[PDB]
Amino acid sequence: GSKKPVPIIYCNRRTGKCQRM
Amino acid sequence: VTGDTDQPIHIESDQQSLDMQGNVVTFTGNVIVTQGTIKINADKVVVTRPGGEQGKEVIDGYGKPATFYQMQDNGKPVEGHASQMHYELAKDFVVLTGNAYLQQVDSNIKGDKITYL
Repeated sequence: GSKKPVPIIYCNRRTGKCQRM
Repeated sequence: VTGDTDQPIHIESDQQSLDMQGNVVTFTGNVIVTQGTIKINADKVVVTRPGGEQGKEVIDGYGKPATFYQMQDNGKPVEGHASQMHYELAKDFVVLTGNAYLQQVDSNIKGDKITYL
């Protein structure tokens, strides 16, 4: 199997910020 | 959208509780996991990460009926719902639990305890 992931980003509605893992 | 899964997943939550090491990122308080045109709605999502590898954690969320809604880009609207939802970049298997009903364009996987062979 081939693994092709993506940069998963955590977003917070409270502060309005998105921090990529 | 062209390719949803080809785009970076966005976990929209009100509470971002990130462990200092990064062992676990707790998402609570109505979580909206959106991927392209797909919109998943849960209440509690637990993303665990040993620390280091990024792009493949484990989308494990439950609580509110996790619906699998998608805008009809093909004219056909996607609909789904369960008590627990699971998605992974490597493990391409939607493991749902509790009143699990999911169909892609016409069908997909439905039951309650979604288990494979």
